[PDB]
Amino acid sequence: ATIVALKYPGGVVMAGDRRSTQGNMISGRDVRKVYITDDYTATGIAGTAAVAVEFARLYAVELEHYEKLEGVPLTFAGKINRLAIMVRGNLAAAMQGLLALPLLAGYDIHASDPQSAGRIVSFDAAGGWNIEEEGYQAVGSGSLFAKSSMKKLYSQVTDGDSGLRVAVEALYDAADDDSATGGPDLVRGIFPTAVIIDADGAVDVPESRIAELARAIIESRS
Amino acid sequence: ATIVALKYPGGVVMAGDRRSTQGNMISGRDVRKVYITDDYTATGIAGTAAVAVEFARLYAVELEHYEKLEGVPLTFAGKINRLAIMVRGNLAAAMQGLLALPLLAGYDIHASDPQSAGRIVSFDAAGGWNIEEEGYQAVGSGSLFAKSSMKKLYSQVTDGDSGLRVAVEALYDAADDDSATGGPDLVRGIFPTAVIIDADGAVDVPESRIAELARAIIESRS
Amino acid sequence: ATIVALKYPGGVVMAGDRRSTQGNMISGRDVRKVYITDDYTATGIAGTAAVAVEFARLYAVELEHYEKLEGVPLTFAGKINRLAIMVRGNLAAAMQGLLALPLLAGYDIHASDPQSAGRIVSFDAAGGWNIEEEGYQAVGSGSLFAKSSMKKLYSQVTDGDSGLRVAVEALYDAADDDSATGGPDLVRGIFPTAVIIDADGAVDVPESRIAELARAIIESRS
Amino acid sequence: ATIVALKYPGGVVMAGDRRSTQGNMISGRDVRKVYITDDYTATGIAGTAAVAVEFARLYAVELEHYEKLEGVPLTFAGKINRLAIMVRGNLAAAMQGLLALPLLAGYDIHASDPQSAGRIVSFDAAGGWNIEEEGYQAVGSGSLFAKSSMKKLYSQVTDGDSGLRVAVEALYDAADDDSATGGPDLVRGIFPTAVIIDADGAVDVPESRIAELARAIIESRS
Amino acid sequence: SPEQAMRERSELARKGIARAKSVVALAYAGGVLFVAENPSRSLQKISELYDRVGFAAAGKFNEFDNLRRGGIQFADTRGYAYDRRDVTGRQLANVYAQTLGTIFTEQAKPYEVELCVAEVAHYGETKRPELYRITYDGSIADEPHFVVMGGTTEPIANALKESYAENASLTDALRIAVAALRALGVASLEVAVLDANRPRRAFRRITGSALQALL
Amino acid sequence: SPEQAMRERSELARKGIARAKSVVALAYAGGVLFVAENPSRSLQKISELYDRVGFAAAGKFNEFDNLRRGGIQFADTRGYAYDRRDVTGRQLANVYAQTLGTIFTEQAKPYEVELCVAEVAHYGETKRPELYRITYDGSIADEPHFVVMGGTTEPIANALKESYAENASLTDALRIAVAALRALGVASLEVAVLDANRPRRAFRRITGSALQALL
Amino acid sequence: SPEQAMRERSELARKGIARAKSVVALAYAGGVLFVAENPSRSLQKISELYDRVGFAAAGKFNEFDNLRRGGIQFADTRGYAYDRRDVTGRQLANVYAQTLGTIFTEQAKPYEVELCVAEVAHYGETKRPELYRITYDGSIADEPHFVVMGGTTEPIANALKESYAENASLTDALRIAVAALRALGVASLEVAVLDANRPRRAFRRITGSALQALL
Amino acid sequence: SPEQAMRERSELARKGIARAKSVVALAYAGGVLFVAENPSRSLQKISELYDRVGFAAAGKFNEFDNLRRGGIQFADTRGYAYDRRDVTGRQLANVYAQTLGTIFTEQAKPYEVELCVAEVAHYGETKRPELYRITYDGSIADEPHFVVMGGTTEPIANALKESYAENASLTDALRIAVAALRALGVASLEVAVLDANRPRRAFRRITGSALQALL
Amino acid sequence: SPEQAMRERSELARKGIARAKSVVALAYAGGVLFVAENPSRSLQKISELYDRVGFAAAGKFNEFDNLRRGGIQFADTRGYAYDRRDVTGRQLANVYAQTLGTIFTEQAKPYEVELCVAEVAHYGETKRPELYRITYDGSIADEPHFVVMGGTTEPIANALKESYAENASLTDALRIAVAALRALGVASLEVAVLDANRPRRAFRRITGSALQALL
Repeated sequence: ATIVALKYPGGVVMAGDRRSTQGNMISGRDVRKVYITDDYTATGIAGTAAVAVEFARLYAVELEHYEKLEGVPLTFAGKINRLAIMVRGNLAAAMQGLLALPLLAGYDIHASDPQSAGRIVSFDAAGGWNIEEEGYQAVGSGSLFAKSSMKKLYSQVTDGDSGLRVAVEALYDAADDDSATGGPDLVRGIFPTAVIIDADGAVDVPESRIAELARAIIESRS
Repeated sequence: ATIVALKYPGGVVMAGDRRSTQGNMISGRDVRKVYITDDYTATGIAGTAAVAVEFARLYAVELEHYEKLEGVPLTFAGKINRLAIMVRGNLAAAMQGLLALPLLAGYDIHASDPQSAGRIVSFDAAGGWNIEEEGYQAVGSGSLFAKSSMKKLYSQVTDGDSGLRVAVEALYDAADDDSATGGPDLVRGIFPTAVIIDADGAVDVPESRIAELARAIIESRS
Repeated sequence: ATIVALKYPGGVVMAGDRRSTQGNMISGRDVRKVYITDDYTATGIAGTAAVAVEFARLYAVELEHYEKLEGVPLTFAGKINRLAIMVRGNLAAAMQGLLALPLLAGYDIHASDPQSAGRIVSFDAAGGWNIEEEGYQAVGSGSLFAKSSMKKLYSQVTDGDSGLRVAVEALYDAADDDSATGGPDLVRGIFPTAVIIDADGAVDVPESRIAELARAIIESRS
Repeated sequence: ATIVALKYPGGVVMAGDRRSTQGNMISGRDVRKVYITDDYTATGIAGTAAVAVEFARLYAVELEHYEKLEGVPLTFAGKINRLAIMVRGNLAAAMQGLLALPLLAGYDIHASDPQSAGRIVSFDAAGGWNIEEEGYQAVGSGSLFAKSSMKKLYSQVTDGDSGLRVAVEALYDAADDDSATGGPDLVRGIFPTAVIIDADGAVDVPESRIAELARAIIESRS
Repeated sequence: SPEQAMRERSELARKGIARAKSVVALAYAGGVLFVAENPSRSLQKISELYDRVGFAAAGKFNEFDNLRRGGIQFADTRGYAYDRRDVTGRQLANVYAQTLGTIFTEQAKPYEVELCVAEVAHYGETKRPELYRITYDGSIADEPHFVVMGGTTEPIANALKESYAENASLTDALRIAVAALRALGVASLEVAVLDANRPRRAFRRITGSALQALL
Repeated sequence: SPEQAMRERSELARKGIARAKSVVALAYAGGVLFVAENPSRSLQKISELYDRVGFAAAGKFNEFDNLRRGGIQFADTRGYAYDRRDVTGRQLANVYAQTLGTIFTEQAKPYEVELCVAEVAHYGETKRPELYRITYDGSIADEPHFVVMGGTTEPIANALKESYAENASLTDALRIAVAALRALGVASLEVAVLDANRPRRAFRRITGSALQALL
Repeated sequence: SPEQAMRERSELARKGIARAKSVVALAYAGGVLFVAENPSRSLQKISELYDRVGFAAAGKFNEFDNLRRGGIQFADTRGYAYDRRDVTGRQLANVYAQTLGTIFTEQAKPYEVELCVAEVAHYGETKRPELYRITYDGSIADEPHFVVMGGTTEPIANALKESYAENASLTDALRIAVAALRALGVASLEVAVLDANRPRRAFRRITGSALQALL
Repeated sequence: SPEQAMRERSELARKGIARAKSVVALAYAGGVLFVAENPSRSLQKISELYDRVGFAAAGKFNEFDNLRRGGIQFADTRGYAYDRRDVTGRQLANVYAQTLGTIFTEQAKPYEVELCVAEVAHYGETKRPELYRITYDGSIADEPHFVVMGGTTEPIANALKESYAENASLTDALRIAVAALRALGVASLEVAVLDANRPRRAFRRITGSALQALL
Repeated sequence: SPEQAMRERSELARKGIARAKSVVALAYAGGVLFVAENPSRSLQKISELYDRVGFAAAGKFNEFDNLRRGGIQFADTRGYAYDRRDVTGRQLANVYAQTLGTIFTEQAKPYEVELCVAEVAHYGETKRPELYRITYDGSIADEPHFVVMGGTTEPIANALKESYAENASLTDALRIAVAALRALGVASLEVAVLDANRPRRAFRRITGSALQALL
């Protein structure tokens, strides 16, 4: 399990792997771990799937409920506070073993500079949150390898396509260096899913672009 | 994590480092640990960040709530009592491992001598509080080194700039003698944050002055 | 931590040290441990400071509340019963480690003989109380040394000054024989605090008299 | 701690030692352990003082409350039942270590034979009670030695003075054979306290008679 | 208007007790004798509360049945708490008065009952029998010789005031009680006594051929 | 209309107390003397609340019996809490006033009782006796010499206002109290005193041949 | 008859508010200005609810004091829950309307108060001030320029309808408000403003020599 | 009809307070002086609430006794919570107003009391004394110089409005207060002062020979 | 008499709704169009309950605001429990009818509201819009084409019965609705639609220049 997210001028990208493992045996091959909560942010949870899907659904439901009740969407700080409270409320279950660490990436429509409106937030096991400002952040088992790869590869990010390519390459490096992370599948045609958030909203990247990027990266590495 | 505070004629200064470490790996490089609760006092908490930010926000909210309800600000003794109660109420979580030791520095506007109106209060893990009167106090992992440095360097404190320089030098010594404390960063341009409280209120020290002080100290030590 | 109290004809004296130690490291140098609850008695608590100050404040508040409600002060037996109940109610916290053993000294205005109206009461960890009648009692870590010194020195007590000198000498002996007890400080000018209770009420001994007594004792011991 | 009680024609006597020990160190030298609840019975509790005084006060208060409410004193069986319930209700605290074993001696005014109206009742740790009929009973740490001494010395009991002398001699033997029991003090003038209950009520034995009896016993043993 | 409500409740209670039959309780040389007009045998208006205490009532069966059950529970709990010898009829009469007063005050319909508590001396001890009467509103009183309740009690009260001599035998007391109640065979008559000659339990029921032989 | 309800409740309470008998309490040279008209011996209108406190009441037996039990429980709990010497009759009178006011306000029927609390000095200490009177609505007052309650108290109040001298002996005080109550042998009379000469408990009952010898 | 009870409650509330003094709130070029007739200084009819929200009321002091305390607690809890920027005066006005309606419906006496909630724009942002009025029955309304409450408000309403120009300065707004209230020195006048020029907290009190210099 | 019930409750409260005696409280050069008409010594109408706060009331003793106890508990709890210097008489007056309003609204009988809260300056600090008056319905008000309550207060109000000069001495203030109350020796007079010259506790009782020497 | 109370409650509710303004809801070729007379912009009489459900009401603002909040909570909880596609407007209309009936029965004042629930087809599925009307007493009904509520609805009901053609465009439907409401510019008009062409959420607000261009 590895989820990466980096900031590019005018938006933010988010991607994750598609592998679920029960110990050392592979259980899933195309598991989806990146979800869209509402128009201008997406979340990704690494850990137990049973807690991850529940957290995603509950976060989306709470955001929609508040928006319907008050008539206006929550501010970014309010969303961060709600997610932090949700994470903190599961500390006992995390101690038992039901651990889920989410990653939040969104676009701030109430920012003076649209080019620097992208935000990346990481959460701790105890509920603490920190706003990422180095331009990238990764979570999961292979987070360290992906973070090092992004540290070296962030100099080539200029637009959305460059950021997507860097994210795919970081995921490939994490899968190469970690046995719990699943790389691109050229036999079954399974590729990581990505979400791009910009001023127009959050959209889902088509599988064709990710397939071409993965094929190009594999050819280059050969 | 190291936070220092010393008393100078006519006010009080407060500063802290900008390092967060998850065990032995560095997680943050510009973490802010000094906060302003209201006009005439500032607080600094060393320990778990998830508890530190919550404590700062709750203390500020309680002070503002009391001021709005009664129409007058709380006395310094009342603020100390409230902070001590808040610290004491978290003893079980501290025993489990969620420990947070705050440091309180403020200015007493109801004192006969304005030059001696600065106050420094330290809190224990069990909720006990003691008013500091040696002129300085430090908390955190590298508190001992900073306290020794301030013991030797307190003879040169005459005004606000001298106190700020002494605090920065003590933080530098603590970072030198402790691997969990982050010193000044000349590559990324990260410097410790400081807050100065005087008769006119509590203000935030600009980063430029701290940068010049750190550069001068580094040049002198070379 | 050492608090001593002895009886002299026409009153009672009470004194304690000014040292707080966190394990083996010195944390405080002028900590006050003797407090005045109301007009005709004073109390002294040895142990955890966070519990000691709370106990002193709560005892004073309860006594004042009863006096205001009923219009008359409580009898000495009632005060002893209230203090014993307060001590007994903290037995679980004492078992965990939050132990506080108070010492009560007061003047009985409802006694036939004014010269024998002084009272000294000691309390156990389980809430049991015993009225001291040997003429002296000490509590704290160095209680045994002070008690032996008072056993030898009680023959010279004739009035208030003699009792104060004997108490100061006993505190000096306890500090000499115990590393957790702080003796007189001739560099920083820190001296133990004393309270004298007589028919006119409870008053605080000025620091000058204690300083002269300590200097005379030090000169004699040289 | 040792409390003895024996039956003589026309009444019953009760006596106890005056020593309190905190482990192996002596804490008290004239501790009183025999108390008078009401007119025609007295009680003595051996063990923790903090529980003993509380039990004595509570038993006296309950007896007085019942007498005031109903207008007539409780029967002896009712008093035994109340004391047994009180002892049984403290079994958990006794298991932790707060053990208190009381001894009850009284005079039955509703008996056909006034000469055989004396009663001695002993209580167990679980609340069980048994009416003593051998003519004597002892409780405390040195109960066995005192019981053996009374077994040999009961043949000389004819009246109140003989019973008092036998009780004092048994206490002296228990103090001789046990280091936790305090014998007569010829230096400080401390002697055991005794209570005599007869048809006229329960009275306190003056210290002079006990002093003469102890001096005579000491002279005889020399 | 509290006065009107109290008056109406008192009138209702008096009318309810007035239609009930008469039960007579008196003390003789061997304790307290209870005589009642009771046709059925399944229903008993005379019972035993403790070793030396007795119960008697007149009115609606369920109300004094509940009062009797509560009194038995109170007596047994008090005896188990302190001692069996610490229970007296005075406590039962007091708690009955309090309960009847509370019912009269804070209930929709006042209780149409009238209770009597009779206590005798303990075995081997000489003491005079004590009788207590409790009314519907909770009033308590002490009666030295006899207690008469239920219905038109004036003729029976007069007939027991006159021609009554203390220290009488069981047979003479029974004859006097029956004569006063008439102003009557084995059937429709309930007879119970509190025999102080008994060691522990003083309650006894006289029924069958023994009752016929008595009168 | 609260005024009408309050007036009717006050009238009901006054009529209830007016039919009750008169009980007289006065202070003499050795404490406080209580004299009451009580025919039965099982029922007592005079009791003891604490070591130096006394109780007296007139009206419905159950109501002041409950008040007496509550006062005893309060006194014993307060004595066990702080000390035996920290209990005074002022606290008992205040709590009785509050309880009677609460009953008068938030109960269907007001209590038809009138209580008096008498406290004496502790042994070895000189102080004048203090008497407090509490009415049905919870009113409290301080009376220096005597307290008269129950029924037509005007003639007894006049007879104790006149021909009364302080510092009198027990015999003279008893004679004056009996004379004022008449305006009366061993039977139907309840006599109790608060003897300050006693070390701890000052309550004493005078009955039997001693009462006859007294008057 | 619910209609009669509702009519009587409305009449009582209207009579209660009618005897109260008049408080005037209006919006000028720099926020919202509050002017009230308040002789004492310990009692304040104008307060601050949050960073950009204000409070104003007229009527019985305790009722709107309680409402103010509840509003402050609600605002602080909501700010601590989600964020400080997620609190608006609309939520406070809605909860106040619900609370006043609940009081009017399910309470013995309706509240004789009339509240106004005024919110201003956040620092660095341009937006027009919003004023809300809540009546005794819980009615809510939106007023564009000014809100007038308390007593005979018709002359002041006319005087503020006429000769009122938006975007006015603080001095001119204060003079117009005082002139309309008269139809008046430092004493007996309460003046507060919502200064949008302030970074975080927009509430300010104008008292002393500054108020005298203003007018 | 809420109007009729409110009118009847107000009339009942006014009639209850009107029969009570008059208590006068005024401020002099050294604090606040309390003078009351109180014959008994066990009952006190003047008390101390905190270090610098005072209490005064007139009416039924139990009601303001309960209010006093509640105020003391509130003051002590607030002082132990935040600080001893964070307690002011304004908070006590506000909570008293709320409690009296709640009693007037949701109780069968309104409280027939009238309270005054007087606060003085802390030692070493100069500030003018503040007096607050609370009525039966919960109304609150601020009085600059004197507060007069209880009974026919019009003549005393006139006599204190006229011939009253601030900054007066204790003796002159006592003489003026006694003269206004008459329009009176050591007995039947209660005198208490709030001495700001005292370091921590400003409450003092003047009784005995000192009171006689004063006047 | 339940009949009289029910009649008076119904009359009160009818009079309350009769003074309210008229809100018109109708279904066109692309969903359901809501048109309301609403001068203020802070207050909204038209809202969204779920993805394909809509809300509309007329009357007292707080009552239907509370009903709207409860409906939103119910819808969200039901969607989170089973699925988002398992929520229909029929369930919301039924729970609203039950809640309104319970309020009408067991509350002091009946709710003066009239709600309408409009549901549209899911994206990619063809189905006719369904409208439900709920009255103050909890009555439920199904209306095929249009729902008219609030005030004198007879002329608008006639004007929408006549000259109404289904499958009309948004512009024609808006013009017909405005014409029937008149029998009216951007201000004082609230317009909302349920656009079935939208993939997930069908609620849309038409305000500003778009509304002016529409009509």
